[PDB]
Amino acid sequence: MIEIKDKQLTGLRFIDLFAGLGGFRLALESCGAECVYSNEWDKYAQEVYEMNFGEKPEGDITQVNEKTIPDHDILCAGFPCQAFSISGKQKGFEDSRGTLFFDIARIVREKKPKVVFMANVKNFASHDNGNTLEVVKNTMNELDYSFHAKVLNALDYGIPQKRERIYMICFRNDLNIQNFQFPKPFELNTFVKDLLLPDSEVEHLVIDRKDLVMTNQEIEQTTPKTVRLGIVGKGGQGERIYSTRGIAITLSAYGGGIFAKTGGYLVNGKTRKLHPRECARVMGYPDSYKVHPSTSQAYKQFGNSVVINVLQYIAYNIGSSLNFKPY
DNA sequence: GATAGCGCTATC
DNA sequence: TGATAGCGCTATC
Ligand SMILES: Nc1ncnc2c1ncn2[C@@H]1O[C@H](CSCC[C@H](N)C(=O)O)[C@@H](O)[C@H]1O
Repeated sequence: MIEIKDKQLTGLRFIDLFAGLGGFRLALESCGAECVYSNEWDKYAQEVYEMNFGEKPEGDITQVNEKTIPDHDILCAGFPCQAFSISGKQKGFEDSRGTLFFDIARIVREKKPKVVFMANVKNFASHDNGNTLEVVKNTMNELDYSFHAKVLNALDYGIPQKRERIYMICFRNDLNIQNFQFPKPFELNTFVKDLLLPDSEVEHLVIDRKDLVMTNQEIEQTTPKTVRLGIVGKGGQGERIYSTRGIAITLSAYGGGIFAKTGGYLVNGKTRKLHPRECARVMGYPDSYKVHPSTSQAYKQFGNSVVINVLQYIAYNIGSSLNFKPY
């Protein structure tokens, strides 16, 4: 994550729904905002959350009375995406884990925050011929909020990861906000290898399969893109080796393959998956962040989390707009 | 809970 | 296309 000297969000209080690791909290807190409520039902995520913020999020949101939610200016939510990802069986709202957005809708209806900050996967914008995004636009417009939506790639904001996500920002109409903009991308000067840990600490992650087929030459010069070098087995998800000289592929939460949830990388002549901490760095988390003791769970948590840096630039721009109030 | 083969989708 | 990539799915122990 980045350091922020002008706390555009000072004095403002927010809600951390579908918290997970608390990526949103880190981002809004670095801008001066105050977290007044957090919600996350996964036992393990809850443990990491406490392990890093002292508190334990509330259980199943679908069964929490919105009236209960503390007043807040900004509502943060990176709701479930298994139901909309390019990787899943796109059952959208028909999927049990696909209706959570409507829970946000009722939270908003009751609490009417000044801003609604949401995030989901890219395939979300086009899912079901775009009808899914439309339901969210109209549902938000019908609650009387503007709807600013856009897809950004982390590689465009200082983090070497091809993670492309859609960010939805909603302001309450009454407060006429018309200068809000998404962060302009800027050159990527950081690559996978710049974030790796010393070999002595990742020896155990080294994999060595006889079906390893290097199909491409290691790259000398760095690029702001993922560059496949080889493959293992059939080369499906988690069976592809990439260059640490390029950027990292999208981390996943339920992903499989020998290099499950992180992908394979070629480091000093060896083939291995990323270390939970390297994942953290890939997601923009400060090394001071305590990861969960269970690696499988840690990989999962970082897998469906958010890139703090990106979240920061948006959060900063949310404050810039909220603060511009001339006479 | 942890591990890992997959198998289909979207993009251009 | 043909090649690449995905907050995934789920069977097994
Ligand atoms: N009904 C429900 N109540 C609370 N959390 C839920 C939920 N259904 C799904 N979730 C949680 O939704 C989260 C989606 S992942 C969101 C990650 C988050 N922005 C971060 O930075 O970590 C998961 O952690 C999942 O456990």
